[PDB]
Amino acid sequence: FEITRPPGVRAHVGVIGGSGLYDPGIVENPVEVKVSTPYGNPSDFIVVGDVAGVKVAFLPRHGRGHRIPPHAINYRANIWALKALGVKWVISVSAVGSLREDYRPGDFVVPDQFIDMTKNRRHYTFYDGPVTVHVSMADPFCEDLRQRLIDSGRRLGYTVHERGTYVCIEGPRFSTRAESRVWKDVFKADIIGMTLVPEINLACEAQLCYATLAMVTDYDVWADRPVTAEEVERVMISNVERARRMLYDVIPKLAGEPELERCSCCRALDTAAI
Amino acid sequence: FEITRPPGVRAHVGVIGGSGLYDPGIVENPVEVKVSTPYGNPSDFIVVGDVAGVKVAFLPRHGRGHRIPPHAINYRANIWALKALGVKWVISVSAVGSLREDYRPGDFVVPDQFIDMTKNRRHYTFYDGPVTVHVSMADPFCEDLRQRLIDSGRRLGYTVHERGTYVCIEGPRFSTRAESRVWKDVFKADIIGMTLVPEINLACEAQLCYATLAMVTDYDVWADRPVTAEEVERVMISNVERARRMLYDVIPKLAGEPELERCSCCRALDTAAI
Amino acid sequence: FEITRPPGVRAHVGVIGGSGLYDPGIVENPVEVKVSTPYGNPSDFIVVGDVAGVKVAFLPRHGRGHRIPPHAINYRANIWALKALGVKWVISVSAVGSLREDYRPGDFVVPDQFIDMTKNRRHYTFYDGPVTVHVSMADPFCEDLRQRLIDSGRRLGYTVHERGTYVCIEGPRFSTRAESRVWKDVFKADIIGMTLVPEINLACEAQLCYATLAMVTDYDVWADRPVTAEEVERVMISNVERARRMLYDVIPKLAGEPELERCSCCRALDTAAI
Ligand SMILES: CSC[C@H]1O[C@@H](n2cnc3c(N)ncnc32)[C@H](O)[C@@H]1O
Ligand SMILES: CSC[C@H]1O[C@@H](n2cnc3c(N)ncnc32)[C@H](O)[C@@H]1O
Ligand SMILES: CSC[C@H]1O[C@@H](n2cnc3c(N)ncnc32)[C@H](O)[C@@H]1O
Repeated sequence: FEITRPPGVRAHVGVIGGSGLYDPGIVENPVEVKVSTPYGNPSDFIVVGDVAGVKVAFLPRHGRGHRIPPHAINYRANIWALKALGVKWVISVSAVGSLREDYRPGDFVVPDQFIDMTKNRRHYTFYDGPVTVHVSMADPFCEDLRQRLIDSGRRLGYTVHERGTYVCIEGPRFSTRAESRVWKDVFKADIIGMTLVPEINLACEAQLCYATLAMVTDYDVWADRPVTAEEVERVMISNVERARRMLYDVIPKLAGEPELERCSCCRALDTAAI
Repeated sequence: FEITRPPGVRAHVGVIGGSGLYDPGIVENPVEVKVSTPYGNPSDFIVVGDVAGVKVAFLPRHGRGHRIPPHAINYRANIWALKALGVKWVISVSAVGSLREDYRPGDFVVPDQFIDMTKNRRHYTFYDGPVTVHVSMADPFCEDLRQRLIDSGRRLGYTVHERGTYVCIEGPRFSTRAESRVWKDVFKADIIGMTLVPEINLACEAQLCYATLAMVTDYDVWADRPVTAEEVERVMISNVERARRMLYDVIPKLAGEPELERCSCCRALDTAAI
Repeated sequence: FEITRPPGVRAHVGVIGGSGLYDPGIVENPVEVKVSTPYGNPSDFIVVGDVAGVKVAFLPRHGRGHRIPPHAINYRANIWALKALGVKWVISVSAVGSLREDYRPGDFVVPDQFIDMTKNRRHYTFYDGPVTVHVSMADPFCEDLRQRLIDSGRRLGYTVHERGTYVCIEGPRFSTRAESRVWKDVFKADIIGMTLVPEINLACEAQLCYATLAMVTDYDVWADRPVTAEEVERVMISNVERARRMLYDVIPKLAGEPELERCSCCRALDTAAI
């Protein structure tokens, strides 16, 4: 079934850019690639090129120009396409709100947990039968990659919070005050966004080593002015150079393979399929 | 694209009637209007007429005869149609359950917050791309209208609770005891219903001044007999005259425009669109 | 509309088998039956036969061979088909995780409450209009049947926990640690599974006496190794003989009708329809 145009393209690391991150810059020797999927179009062309001898595939989850809101993303096509290229590692870069004073706008967070409060994403899996698949996601992120992101941040002198629970909401509207109080005071979540689920579910089912590098862009409803879309975008674009510096530091060190014992999803299917 | 039959019809105030409220009574000079929408049919004909020189559009959200349950309402068509008529203010009248002893059957509530626990409403926005829109809904109701409803209630001698958090559930079944304990004791919500979301989301995106006048019809699972549909309908029909008296008091005072500084959604799109 | 092949088949008790329970064994005089529904195919053929003079209909909710995951089950077709055969009682057998130390793998639980945390089941009711139906589900299980299951377990010498709140999650992935902490410590649920909703909703709307016999197969994320699909299936298959012994004990005593005063859904429609 699988066809790419141009043919024969492969990559080792995938980067899924979120808010503010619509192009890479600069993969060398870039090529725009069309990757067939059983689910139709990924968000945009995938750009494949080289970073210090490592082949990287970049996909803007919202499309170039931020054309696709969180609820309308073809998550299945995006992850299928990256898997079809041969990627082993996936770095997601995302904008998040903070539910705690000490996670400040401009700080990075490398989450370790999530809570799914989405509702309208239509498909939360690749496996609709006849092989029933129930992956374990107790520890949903790839720890090998998490630790490499934290190390890079520290080496560059950036603040990187080493843990966090991400509450994923449906959107596109932001939370009410009453909702935000539930997330913060009842669920004791740390950060909030709209795009993690079902991206992470699908990455795990695909046996990828996936981790999120989140940038705090706002304090949700808790600052004297509530979050707006314009604020999020401005803070992300202001800080995108720091995100790029982290990526160009991390990627050369991903030439090898994830360590199985620090990659919860890397053999996910072995015990998950009935 | 926009066509009405008859042509040329406009209105200033919209009223969305809930349980028990299927006709107005009596807009003068009433006309039934068909309003084209990109989403198909609204719940029913919209009835447009005059109340003390203010043009009012009435829409029964469940259709005449209560034909459309909460999960099957074409929320996008309903709000598009009201916007297309030129309305600035939208009064929703709704039946709710109470999660607290002091919010008693027969009392009105003018909520200020909500928590969305729906799942199956299919579209929670008008904006699916390519313009991505994330409206702020920290304070989701229009405060100008809330205060006018409270003032009218007080002037008429009715009990009107001046705040409340509405938990919106999916339905159509009512809550289990275990669910109701979560709403009451964990989320600390005050009232419960099925129709607020995504109606309110869409109204905000449409830059309307929307507020809910809720009538408590029951105590959910917490009275010696649990809520039934027959009970809700009976209590609403018993009290509909009081709701009508409030409307005929409020509407003449809506001849002007919402105050921007007391209308959180009136310029929602200015900072929400990417 | 209603056609069966072969024609004329009727049954009194339905059994909906979950994980590990794909065939009965041994209804005498078994026949595989096709039952037309307005919703298309049930999960598999329904097998009808006799158990000590009581006519029983068995339906594997996942299909033979566990071909259909929880989110892909045609719940409406399954319950319509059982109702069309004339069943009055429905015993569901299900695998669940435990959120409490004392509900141990191998123990049975007869839940009394549930919390619905699903999102993607598409239809949560039979009633989409023009008759609006809102069933009361404060006490969602049929108490007559619950008590008969508990009595059978005790008579056979098995551990059967006499109450429990079932949290139904969407899946197919298992919960994260952060999610499981919400279920356990915030919602104070006892057991967790994926298939109860909307099966139970539909059974109640169909005026069936429905109860769940759950078998604890795992402790979710809380044991030194998190739950896997292979573990659940193995524990269920190891214990399926005990589930069969309970069924063959209970079924002969269901020759009569549910007691109305101990069957919350048996006249559900009387007060639910508008
Ligand atoms: C560009 S504005 C929209 C983006 O903001 C992200 N995000 C940032 N702050 C928040 C917040 N407070 N709540 C929800 N999502 C947020 C979401 O993942 C979404 O794609
Ligand atoms: C006419 S019965 C159905 C209506 O009852 C309203 N409602 C009243 N009481 C409750 C309650 N306790 N829980 C949920 N919705 C309720 C819902 O919004 C729905 O449209
Ligand atoms: C055969 S593995 C999948 C089945 O496990 C059941 N189940 C058992 N343990 C759990 C658990 N911890 N969480 C969710 N569902 C579970 C679900 O209802 C599902 O159909």
